[PDB]
Amino acid sequence: MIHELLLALSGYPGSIFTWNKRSGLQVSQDFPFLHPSETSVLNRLCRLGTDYIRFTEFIEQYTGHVQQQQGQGGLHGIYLRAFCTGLDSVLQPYRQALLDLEQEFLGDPHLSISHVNYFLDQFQLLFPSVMVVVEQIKSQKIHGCQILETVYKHSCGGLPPVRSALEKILAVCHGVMYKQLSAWMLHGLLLDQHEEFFIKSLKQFSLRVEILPSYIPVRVAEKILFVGESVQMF
Amino acid sequence: VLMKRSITAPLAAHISLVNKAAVDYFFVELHLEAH
Amino acid sequence: QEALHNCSNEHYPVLLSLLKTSCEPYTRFIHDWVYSGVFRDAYGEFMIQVKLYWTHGYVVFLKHIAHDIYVCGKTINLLKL
Repeated sequence: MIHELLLALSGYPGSIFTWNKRSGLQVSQDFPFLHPSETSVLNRLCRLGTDYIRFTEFIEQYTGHVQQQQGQGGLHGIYLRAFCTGLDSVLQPYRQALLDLEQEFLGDPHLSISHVNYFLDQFQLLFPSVMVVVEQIKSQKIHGCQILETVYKHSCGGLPPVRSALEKILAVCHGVMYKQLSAWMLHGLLLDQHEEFFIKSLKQFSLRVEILPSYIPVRVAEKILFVGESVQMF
Repeated sequence: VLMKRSITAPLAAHISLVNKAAVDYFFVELHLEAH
Repeated sequence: QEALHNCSNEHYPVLLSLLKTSCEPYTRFIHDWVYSGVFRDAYGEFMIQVKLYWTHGYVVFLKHIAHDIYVCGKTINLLKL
């Protein structure tokens, strides 16, 4: 029951915590050798594993599923892959924690489930918090640059771990924009087609307030457009 | 990404030399201007 | 074409290491007809293949350099005849 929870929690659901997809993990039920006092702690810990299995499934699903061939930035698109890239390396301390738990259980096998619970409760708040960002991106069909503002509005809050955790992901998805801008400004070459890096001679080149980040004002964007067109012409 | 700035330069430096020397081979030797 | 399409992914170095040696014999074939005047075709897989002298065929690498090589070899090959 002890080791089984760790295996379920890493993403290998057992014959005790039976994974469905419409309900996540579920215990096998009341038996006369168990009663609710341990059961509730186990369920509360099982929440985080439900979320974790969903996360790994999504990251796997959108990174490494094509040799890259439309207008799609949400079933495809470089920004979605960049988010999926950021999310797993932010998820690295969870794996490190589970790894720690196995070692402690090896040292003394009589350690409680509450012993697990208090160590993992630094994650108990942060794991619901990051979920609404990915849920927003999936539900509202948020693509292109719009993913940045979706993360950025919740990276101006008042909880330090949520802020740092979201900050690393925003660095990655900034990185794809920076990689396109680093060539287009000095040469004019773009690597993206049917996606925007918020700028789409003197025609076929369009600038829009809608695609541009809200937290980056219009004035710098107009200068960027001016630089790219100027170098492109001569 | 791929780029040609260390590939095409030591190639085009010989392409242009060959083409110009062919024009010169016409004129200072075979005298097309005389014809 | 996968290289200029994407380079912001973890599978960039593997595909780069594949292409870096898969482009190696083609570079040699381009490096032949221009520097030594020897036309060297492989299997039809090399892009250029073979009185008035119009007896060489011509039927993604950049086409902006293709015709320049195509004329840079044939003058020396005419001097061979």
